[PDB]
Amino acid sequence: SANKTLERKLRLGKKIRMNKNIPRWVILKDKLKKRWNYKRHHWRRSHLKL
Amino acid sequence: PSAKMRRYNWSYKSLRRRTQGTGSMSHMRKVYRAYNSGTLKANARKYLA
Amino acid sequence: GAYKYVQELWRKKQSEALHYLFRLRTWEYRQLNAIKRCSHPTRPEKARRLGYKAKRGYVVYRVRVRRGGRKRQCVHGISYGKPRNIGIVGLKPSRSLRALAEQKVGRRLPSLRVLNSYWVAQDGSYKWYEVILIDPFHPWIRNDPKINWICNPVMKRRECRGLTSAGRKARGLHNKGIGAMKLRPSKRAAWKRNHTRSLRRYR
Amino acid sequence: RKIRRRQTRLQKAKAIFPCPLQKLRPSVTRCSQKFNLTQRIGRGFTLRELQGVGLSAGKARQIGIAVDPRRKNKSEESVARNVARLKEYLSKVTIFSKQAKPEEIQQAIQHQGVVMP
Amino acid sequence: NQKARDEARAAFEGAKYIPKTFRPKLTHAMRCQLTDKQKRLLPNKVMKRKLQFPKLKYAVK
Amino acid sequence: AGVQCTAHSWGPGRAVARLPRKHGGIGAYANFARGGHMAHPTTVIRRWCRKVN
Amino acid sequence: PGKVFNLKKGGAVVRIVRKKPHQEFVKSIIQECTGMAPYEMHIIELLRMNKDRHALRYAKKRLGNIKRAKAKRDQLSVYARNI
RNA sequence: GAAGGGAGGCGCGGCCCUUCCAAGGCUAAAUACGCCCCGGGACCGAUAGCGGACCAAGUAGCGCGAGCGAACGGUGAAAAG
RNA sequence: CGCGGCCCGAGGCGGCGGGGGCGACGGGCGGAACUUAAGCAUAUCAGUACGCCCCGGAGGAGAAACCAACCGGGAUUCCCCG
Ligand SMILES: [K+]
Ligand SMILES: [K+]
Ligand SMILES: [Mg+2]
Ligand SMILES: [Mg+2]
Ligand SMILES: [Mg+2]
Ligand SMILES: [Mg+2]
Ligand SMILES: [Mg+2]
Ligand SMILES: [Mg+2]
Ligand SMILES: [Mg+2]
Ligand SMILES: [Mg+2]
Ligand SMILES: [Mg+2]
Ligand SMILES: [Mg+2]
Ligand SMILES: [Mg+2]
Ligand SMILES: [Mg+2]
Ligand code: NA
Ligand code: NA
Ligand code: NA
Repeated sequence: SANKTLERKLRLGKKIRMNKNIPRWVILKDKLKKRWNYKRHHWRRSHLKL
Repeated sequence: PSAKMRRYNWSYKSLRRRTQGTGSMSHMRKVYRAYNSGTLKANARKYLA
Repeated sequence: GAYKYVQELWRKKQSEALHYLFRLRTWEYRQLNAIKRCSHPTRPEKARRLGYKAKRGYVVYRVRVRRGGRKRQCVHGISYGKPRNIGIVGLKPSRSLRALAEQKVGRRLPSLRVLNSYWVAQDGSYKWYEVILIDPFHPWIRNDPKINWICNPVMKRRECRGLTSAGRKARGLHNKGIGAMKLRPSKRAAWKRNHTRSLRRYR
Repeated sequence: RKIRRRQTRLQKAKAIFPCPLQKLRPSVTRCSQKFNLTQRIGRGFTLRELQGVGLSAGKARQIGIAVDPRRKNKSEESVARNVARLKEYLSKVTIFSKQAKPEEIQQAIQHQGVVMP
Repeated sequence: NQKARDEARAAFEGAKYIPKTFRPKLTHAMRCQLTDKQKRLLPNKVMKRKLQFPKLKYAVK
Repeated sequence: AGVQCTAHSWGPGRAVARLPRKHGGIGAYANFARGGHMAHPTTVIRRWCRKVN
Repeated sequence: PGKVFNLKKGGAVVRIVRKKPHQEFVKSIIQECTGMAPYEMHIIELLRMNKDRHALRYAKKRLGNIKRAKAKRDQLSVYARNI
């Protein structure tokens, strides 16, 4: 909604900042086999419950 | 807001899910280390004697 | 001999003088709260016999309890199992009213150590007891060899583990010999020892 | 468990050298009619036996004798048997003063098991 | 911070009550415990008895 | 081992076998089910030693 | 039974054989500052009217033990027959 | 509702014998045992073994909620890919 | 009507204590039913599951208001035996 508490707003803020891929220089520095971050979410499919 | 935590023996899976050791346990780790290999016992002996 | 005179006097509860004094006391207690601190013991000689001393760290509290039997806690008074477990109102508590007073006081004052208790009055709906308590961190207590033993951490909440005289009597520990061989060091411990399946290497 | 019990015994024996691990204890009869004619080891000597050897409970406990003031003698044969036992033990016991040099203490032998079976 | 702590600690060197941040490091359980001499205290009668019969060294055979 | 899940039998009338199932419908518990317990699990109370005169 | 048959029992050994005014004063003083309990006065009246078996029944009902009851009756008989 | 009292594996009353002293308190040892650390095994060997051998498991995901709960091991001597 | 002692109470200040956590072992309470009896109601399962409270490195118990009936033993705990 457009009328939220700051407490709910801060927990949703962290979810957005975390929805990122694995950086390219990290994949090769650590010699990673699996190159996708499976803790990502999509707004049309998820239920954050926050 | 009950003072005590909600724990039930008819589910050991939920106890398993949230309990001591599922977090960092910073203070307990430090005290256990200072005791097994450290000077906590010497300090206690000096303080008591 | 003063305390001998007091003891013989207190053996005559039905005399006119003691009857009058008991009536006065029971009226007085009926106007107060169910747990109350006392300035000094009401019965000095009995308190001395139970271990009380007149120094800093000893305190006395008066406790009131209700008389009669117990009623089960089940909705609408319905037990549902087999017919032998069907009773509601005719039951009797497994512990005495003297032992329940110490539990109430210990719950109310968790920072003190319970010692003993004694009877002081009854009136037909209540009984009154007095409980002796010790402050384990007062220096006079901590530096006295005669009472030091109660400063140990194993003396924490003695009444909650049936270790006072009344709890010990309810556990059956005032008896020895024939009739008492299945209850030491506790009922469950004896039951466990008598039902263990020992499987030795060279059976 | 066997190994652990032996280790504890050895440590304790080392801590009190050269005193023996066990104390001298009386000779008593087995109770019922089925074991009437044999003896075993008892708890402690009575005060009459100690008076027979002229000793006190404090001294007896000092030189390693077990004392049981709860037990009462029921006949003179028991008293005689246990007085003789005490006399033998006293004949065979040696005391070291705080003035003895360390060497002769090292020469002492520490007894094993029951004192006199 | 180290300099400030040293100064403050020198300020309360010999007082009866010092700030709780300077008291010796122990656990809760060992803080709330009897000292060693308090555990060894005996009533006078037992003291007298235990002095007239001290432990002695002896050997058998 | 094999008994830490929650599984109950569906009845007849759904066109499936009558063994216990997990919430999604996965078979459980039986010794012929993947992840189940042993039919007769081994125990330490077996007699390991023997006596000789 | 309860004992083993033996015509010469205990013939091998020789056996050994084992084995307040201030209280009365204190009791007498307390008896003056207090009387007798209500159930003792009833027993005294019964003893005064010459009804001994009635007194024993009453005391036994009150005390619950026959030996204690007879002791109590003997104790109280002085205050009844002394008149 | 008391003064000497208790016990002796069938009750009541009487007389003996044998044993002990309740209604106050303290006390080491020999005994039990998970987490965590160390050692071993005629144990399992990736649908087995713990639900969980995989840089992210009580994780992803499901349910208003109490709860439920997976799948996924292997290039080569050297990436010389 | 004022003020001193004792007694019984009230408000504040200082210094010390308490509270909560721990799928084992330990103590105290409350307390089932499935099941067996080829049915079932006393009995059994079981003084168990589970709920509540309380310590410790162990706990609890403990120096006879004991056993016994003998040519007697002698605080408590734990093992073997029936
Ligand atoms: K699985
Ligand atoms: K039962
Ligand atoms: Mg105790
Ligand atoms: Mg499996
Ligand atoms: Mg008999
Ligand atoms: Mg112990
Ligand atoms: Mg697997
Ligand atoms: Mg305050
Ligand atoms: Mg069953
Ligand atoms: Mg049936
Ligand atoms: Mg059937
Ligand atoms: Mg049926
Ligand atoms: Mg049963
Ligand atoms: Mg203890
Ligand atoms: Na394979
Ligand atoms: Na608590
Ligand atoms: Na602890």
